[PDB]
Amino acid sequence: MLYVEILGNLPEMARDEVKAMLELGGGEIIGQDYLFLKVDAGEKAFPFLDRLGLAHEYGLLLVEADSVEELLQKAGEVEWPIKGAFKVDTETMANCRHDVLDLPRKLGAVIHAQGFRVNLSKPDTVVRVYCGERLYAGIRLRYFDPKDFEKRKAHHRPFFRPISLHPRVSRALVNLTKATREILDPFMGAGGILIEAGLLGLRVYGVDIRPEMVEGAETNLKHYGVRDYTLKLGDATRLEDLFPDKKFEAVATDPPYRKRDELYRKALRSIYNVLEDGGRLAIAFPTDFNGKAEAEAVGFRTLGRYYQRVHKSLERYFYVFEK
Repeated sequence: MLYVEILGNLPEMARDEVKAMLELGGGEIIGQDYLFLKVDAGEKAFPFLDRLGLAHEYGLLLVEADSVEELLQKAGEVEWPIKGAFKVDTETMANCRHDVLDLPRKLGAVIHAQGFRVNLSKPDTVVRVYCGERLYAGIRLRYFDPKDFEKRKAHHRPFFRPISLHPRVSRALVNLTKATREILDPFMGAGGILIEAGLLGLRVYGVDIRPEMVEGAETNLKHYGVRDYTLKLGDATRLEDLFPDKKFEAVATDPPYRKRDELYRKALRSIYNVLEDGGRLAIAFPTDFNGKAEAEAVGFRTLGRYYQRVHKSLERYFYVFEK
């Protein structure tokens, strides 16, 4: 069994991101306790879980219990796969129903008895306990450092434009398409979404109507070590003209905020036409555009819609559509 802890800011989007990666990884979510996800999946899912943008960490789930007593009892029957020295780190979620003070000491005693040593300052293995409705214990396999994403914000790129989504959200949009080979962004701008896609090891395609953006996105893509890119100056409403005999696995994009609605409608039509059957489109639109209705008109099925306020006079939805 595995566990994933998701971020709470966009929690439905985050859970759906995990679902998407687990589908690629042959698993599924079995339970949810506040922002802790109980996951039925194996090592096959690891390379996909490694892609996540809206998760704090994931790991092995070794014990679940309904009391500290039961947690410690069951932990004794587990053969803990500890590497090097360890420590126990408890996560008290907002709905924690259990007295977990000194739990790191107690559980560490149980694990210490199996032949392993505690190092509080520098652990090699971090044993985790989550406390919500129930208690869960296991081993952390990957921590997603917020710092890594903050360092990729727009102002840290060689080509600076203050237009991007948060890198975590850009990454989540790519993942929600379940792309495993490639992705196209037809409104690439400074390249925020294509940067995440490229860091995930995908082949990327980008379009922008502005030569400076086409140049600028390339500078940023090179900066982050993305090499398999194809960037074109052009019209996102004419993708079939742009990429004649190409059907794309997936599309992810943050369009600019022609009349606006006209651009959006024509872009949806054009994206639909160049998408593979079964292909997905992850896309943001301001809330006053009827994105669901307009995408469904061109043939899309709606898989997700997630609300977000941008600032005091702008709200948007993130969408996931399927062809």
